[PDB]
Order: sequence, then C-alpha cells, then structure tokens
Amino acid sequence: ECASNPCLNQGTCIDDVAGYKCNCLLPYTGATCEVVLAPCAPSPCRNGGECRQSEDYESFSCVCPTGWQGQTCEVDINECVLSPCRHGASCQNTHGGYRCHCQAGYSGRNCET
Ligand SMILES: [Ba+2]
Repeated sequence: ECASNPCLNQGTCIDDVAGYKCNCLLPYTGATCEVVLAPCAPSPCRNGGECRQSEDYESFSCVCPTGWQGQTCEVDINECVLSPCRHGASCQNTHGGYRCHCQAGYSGRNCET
C-alpha cells in the first residue's frame, strides 16, 4: 500500500495489516497528513494582539499591545492604579488608554514636559 505514497506533506508511510498509516511531520496531522494544526487560524487575539503558535501547535498565546491584557488581550489595564502622571497631575483611566490632566505649568502625555 505504501508504494502508492499516500501520505502528504512529506509524511512517512508504514505498511500494516489493518491498513497503512502515516507518520506526519508537525504541524501536519490526519489520516493522510492533509490537515494543518493552526491554532492561530481563527485569529483569536483581540485589540491588535499578535498570535503565536506553540511549539507543538496544540495551543496559542497572544502578545498584547500596551494597555491590554488577558489570554486574548480583551482586558483593559488600569494605568492609574500606580499613576504615571507627574507634577501633581490627575490620572483618568480610559478604555484602552489613560489621560493625565496637568496642573498649571505642565504638559505632555504624563505631564512631564
Ligand atoms: Ba487603560
């Protein structure tokens, strides 16, 4: 049976009494190695997170952009818990960001300049 080279994506074939079997090369899988393990294919990350597949292709992780957290980057980070706003400025936590309201004579994103 293996003389028909049925295993795709360069998997190796083994003749057996029941039927042949394919030893597939990750990330390929399935009866004839025709399926691709692709845990990032559904685009599971949110808010611009970068999906990264595991070494065994069974799972994913998300690398979240600044201000986001959670397994899929859906959870807001509250920068105001330890406020970065300088020179007396108030901190306002927003969805996906934060705002520093500067006291007189100060400016910049963190009221640093
Ligand atoms: Ba925020």
